[PDB]
Amino acid sequence: CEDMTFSTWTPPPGVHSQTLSRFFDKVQDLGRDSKTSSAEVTIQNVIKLVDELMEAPGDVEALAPPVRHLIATQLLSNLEDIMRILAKSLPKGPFTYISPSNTELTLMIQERGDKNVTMGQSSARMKLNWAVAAGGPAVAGILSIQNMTTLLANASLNLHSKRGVQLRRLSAVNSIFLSHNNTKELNSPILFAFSHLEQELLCAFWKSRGGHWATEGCQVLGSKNGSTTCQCSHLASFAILMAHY
Amino acid sequence: EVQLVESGGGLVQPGGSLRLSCAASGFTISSYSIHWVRQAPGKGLEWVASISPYYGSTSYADSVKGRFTISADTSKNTAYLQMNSLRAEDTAVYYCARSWYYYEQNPYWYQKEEQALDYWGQGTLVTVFNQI
Amino acid sequence: DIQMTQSPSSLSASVGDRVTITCRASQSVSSAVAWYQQKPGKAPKLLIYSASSLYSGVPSRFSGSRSGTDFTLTISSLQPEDFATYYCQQSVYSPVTFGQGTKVEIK
Repeated sequence: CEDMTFSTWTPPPGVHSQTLSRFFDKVQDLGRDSKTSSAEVTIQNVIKLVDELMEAPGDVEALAPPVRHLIATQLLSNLEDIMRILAKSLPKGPFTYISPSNTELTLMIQERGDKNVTMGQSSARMKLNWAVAAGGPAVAGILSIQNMTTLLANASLNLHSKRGVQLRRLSAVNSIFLSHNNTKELNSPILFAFSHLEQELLCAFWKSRGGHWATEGCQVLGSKNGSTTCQCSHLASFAILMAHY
Repeated sequence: EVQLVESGGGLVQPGGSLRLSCAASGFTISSYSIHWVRQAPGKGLEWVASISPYYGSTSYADSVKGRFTISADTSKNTAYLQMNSLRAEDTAVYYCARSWYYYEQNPYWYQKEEQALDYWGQGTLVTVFNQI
Repeated sequence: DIQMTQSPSSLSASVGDRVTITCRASQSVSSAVAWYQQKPGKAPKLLIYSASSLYSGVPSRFSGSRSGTDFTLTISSLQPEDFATYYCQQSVYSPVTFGQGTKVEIK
């Protein structure tokens, strides 16, 4: 809101690639053309730019796996922040968008209240009580990036509860966010229904190697018909994984 | 494929009787409910009756419970609707749909009794004329 | 019975415009509200069931949500074959009730 919305998208010190740099110059020009077009157009352009970066990476695929994971973590954080900031200036009610690369985004801007809310799209759906998004009108968003292989390749899965693991993501990286920043101690549990999936099936998220898949308290209610229902007590970038030992 | 073909509709005088038939092909009616939905000319959709042949579970509307009788014969795999004591308010286009209990899709996400009419019929027209 | 109230009952849009139809319901139907589309002279076709789930074959541009007793159907980008009449239905409590119907017309 203070015309510093796009200043966070910078390449971390140490990295040196000619594709990430061009992507960040593109987002800088996007911020330049953000006070003129529309909040509903800058968001679509951000999604399309992320799709361009993910679909055709240059020397990003030649980066070290820790550096790629750090890039992915920063990218997901920045995407959540930008989506919150842009949705803060949208008309009240649902906002749905599907990129040509099938990157699905849904939002729900509405007043504060304690009304049960169901929202989502094909790749992810949510069943939350609105008393947890209020923490101005509240925001609840779902950003599902289908292809995230290059940045998330050679990642490690840590369960924190408890040798070898053969990770294979089965669903899109569904990033969930609300208005309040403290997104790890939600009062009422959230119900998720992710798709595209289908020796174990887990609901794990991307926890800041610079990043690793972590379970950390997300009960898998069950899987059926290529869709797993997870009950989670926090909000992060969730993705179903197969944990072939 | 799944097809529902209605029949039996046509002209009728008030106070008369008319029996509608909805033949179901491509599936067995013994696992879904066969709703009957009418639509008055130029008006919105309106429920009429429902049936669950494996349970029986006859259910009717308010302006309908007194006269219409809905039956389903598993031998012929068709559902009927024996409309009677017809009035001029019953002129409409009657569709037969197939109620689909999608609970078994995601039993951890849906409720037991949720249903939706996924395959509709084509609609037979019933005209109640007091003069011609 | 649950009276399904619908708005605006008549909508004039264009190609590419986002279209939202509201189906606020009396009492409280939790999430079982389905959306149908009826082109003139044709039988309705199921679009969305359980207020958020897309039926098989429906384009992905259709989306739904629930906000208590308020159910909305949104179309991400309108297309020339999307101009028809839309109804919302509940089956939780007998009798099942349909919406009054919202008609979408070209601009």
